[PDB]
Amino acid sequence: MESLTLQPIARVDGTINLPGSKSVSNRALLLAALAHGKTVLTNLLDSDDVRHMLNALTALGVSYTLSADRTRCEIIGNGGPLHAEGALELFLGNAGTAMRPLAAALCLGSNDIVLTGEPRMKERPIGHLVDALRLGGAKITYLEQENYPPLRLQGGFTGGNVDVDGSVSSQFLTALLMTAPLAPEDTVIRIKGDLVSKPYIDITLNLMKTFGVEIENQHYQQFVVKGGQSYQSPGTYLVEGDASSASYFLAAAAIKGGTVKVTGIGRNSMQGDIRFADVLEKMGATICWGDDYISCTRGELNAIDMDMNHIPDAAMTIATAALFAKGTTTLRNIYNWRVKETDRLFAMATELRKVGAEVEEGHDYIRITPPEKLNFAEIATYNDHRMAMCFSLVALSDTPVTILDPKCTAKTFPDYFEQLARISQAA
Ligand SMILES: C[C@](O[C@@H]1CC(C(=O)O)=C[C@@H](OP(=O)(O)O)[C@H]1O)(C(=O)O)P(=O)(O)O
Repeated sequence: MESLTLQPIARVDGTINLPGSKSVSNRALLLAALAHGKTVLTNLLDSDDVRHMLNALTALGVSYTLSADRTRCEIIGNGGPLHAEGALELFLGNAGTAMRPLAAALCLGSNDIVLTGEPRMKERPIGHLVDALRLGGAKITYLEQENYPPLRLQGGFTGGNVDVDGSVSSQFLTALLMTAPLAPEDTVIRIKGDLVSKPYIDITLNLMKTFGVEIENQHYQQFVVKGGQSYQSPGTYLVEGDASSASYFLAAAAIKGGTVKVTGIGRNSMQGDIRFADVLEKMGATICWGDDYISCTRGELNAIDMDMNHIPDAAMTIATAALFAKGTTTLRNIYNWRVKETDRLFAMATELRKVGAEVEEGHDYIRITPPEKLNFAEIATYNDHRMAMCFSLVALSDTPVTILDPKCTAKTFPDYFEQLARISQAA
């Protein structure tokens, strides 16, 4: 087992040029592949999630070229639905933002392809999306456990009246939204009940409009999509820096700054995780908003009790930042923490307790009572990039912390530790 030990960081201060948004990157890649024309993505994220998406596009016959730092990508649009026959296997590694969207997109036409990935991918639910796709005409077969990948897609999604459960993941709706415009018939996507991670739907809609497609959003309860559309290359597209990745650095400043400025995202960003800054502000930190930056300056840190359903990922960062806040922090309505890279509620509670916190792992919430002082712990990361990044913040104290499998950050942020070190100051 590989590990990285972070020595206590006395102060953080500096500027970080954010890696590209993983959410935006994979949506842009898929739309670029389906679109007509050449799309040039800039500030594209170079991480495992994107590499796996790129690998899948290659397997699907899409042509593209990458710059040296793999942040600039020129994609030759397919000019319509990707075609894949022969019941071949499409390996998506561990990119859920590839698996979900492609599961839907490859249901267009008369394909026959099997989607799978690393063993862990088979543990992320996709049943709600399959249910919706089938209502739209798609022929889908679970090759292993019902409601999970691998899936054998045999086309048939034509559109029509489609219900979709949006209570476990916004990604199923996202996948349906990107695929539907290309279906031959108009589609009416009806959300069964609650819709979690709503901000991600806005990212999806934003990307779709950029690629030439708009739909009718009826208060996020139903989405009317006209079929027979085509995605069009927007020419050059700038990928916003990753707001989720930015949370770690902004939190670092709220805890041990100094002022940390992240560039690549600003007040105009489409990502819901920029709202993470509001939480730090509510906790006592100072936030500065720029056109292409967000900065956080140390103030004080006070515990908060909030519904974090709008920023599920960035919320994990608040969970460890809570170790440094005064009082008990409660993060509510984060049930789907349980169905991601690992069960994050279980994982976060387990590791937080290891560094000294008293933690109540609620079914869909977490209450964190910080200790008077943190203690050393060899943090288990559960093959989850965010566990590694969240716990790196434990080093912003008097105790060092050992992070197991530090390379797991590569899913979305390969250079995480060097970047953290960049803003880590001894004086
Ligand atoms: C889970 C994860 O990131 C997810 C990416 C995502 C998207 O549409 O881009 C929506 C969210 O999922 P949900 O809350 O709607 O299910 C994020 O949590 C991803 O791609 O795995 P990450 O947190 O591991 O980066």
